[PDB]
Amino acid sequence: GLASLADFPIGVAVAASGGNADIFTSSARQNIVRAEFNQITAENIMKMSYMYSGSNFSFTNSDRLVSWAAQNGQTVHGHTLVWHPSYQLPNWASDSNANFRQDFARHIDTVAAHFAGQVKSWDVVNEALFDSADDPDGRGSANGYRQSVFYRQFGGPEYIDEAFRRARAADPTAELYYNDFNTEENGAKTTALVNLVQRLLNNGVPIDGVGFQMHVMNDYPSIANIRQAMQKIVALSPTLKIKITELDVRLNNPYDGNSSNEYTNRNDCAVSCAGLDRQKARYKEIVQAYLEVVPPGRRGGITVWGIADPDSWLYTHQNLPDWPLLFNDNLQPKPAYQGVVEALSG
Ligand SMILES: [Ca+2]
Repeated sequence: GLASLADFPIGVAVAASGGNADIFTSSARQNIVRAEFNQITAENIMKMSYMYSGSNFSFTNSDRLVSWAAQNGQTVHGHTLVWHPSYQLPNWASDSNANFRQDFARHIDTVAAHFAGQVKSWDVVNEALFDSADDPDGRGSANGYRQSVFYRQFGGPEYIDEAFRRARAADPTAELYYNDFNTEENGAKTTALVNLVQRLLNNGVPIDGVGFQMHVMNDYPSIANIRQAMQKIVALSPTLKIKITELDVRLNNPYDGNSSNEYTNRNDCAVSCAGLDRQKARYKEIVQAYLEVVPPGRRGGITVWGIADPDSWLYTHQNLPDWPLLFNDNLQPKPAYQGVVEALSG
């Protein structure tokens, strides 16, 4: 399968919360993972609050998944040690908590140490950059940084430095990544990413690489912009790695100012459409851009954000259907899959 075609990780996000996509119950999905991939990311169950049961740490469910990976040919990318969304914040992660900075330290120290030797790499900090699409409380930018509870408590971006040093100290063997979305657009957020990373480098922070989530549409952003955005980060350092962490590709673009070019019906791309053919070319050009701009040393992996289309967080978006992944609803490989094969093989 796909992983045989590369000498860097080829990974997939897996579900473990019941429902049809849950990897523990779906032998069809288990079989695809073992045949095609050599790394998994937990789609959900390694987020912050999942490390607790009440006020105590609990690693039961995540240990099960990490063990499954070790038994079935997969390394693990840990997603994620620090991340703002309140749905996954531990209860300690609150402006009402006098013990914040200590509880933050305990979090990173405990979790990173717990998984030492079992988890290859981590998203140490995820989504530290401001994004208007992504500001439900209307906090606004602090010179490009998200004013998350971590930022507010530390009084600035120093939490990022601390998270990285603590992770490094707790598990010196893991590759440590900073992860974010929309940074492939090569606009304002990419600039903010440059600022963020440069500051970490200036401070001597043990960041090993940068993750681009790569939640793209078929025709936006342009591949030239994707390529240049990566180039800008590669140029910051002679050793900084680049990983594509959450790749998926939406046929439909509701943000292009043209509402006449959508596939509005689930049946539209059930079998064949211009969209699935473009999606093949889109996966292929992105895996090509990555290879062309990221030197081999420095390639930390490519991961797609789920196995089969109905598992995707983008299966429906903006009340429209989409088909974002490499396998279809019947778990058959799509043209997308072939696009990856062609890219990997040259
Ligand atoms: Ca459109």
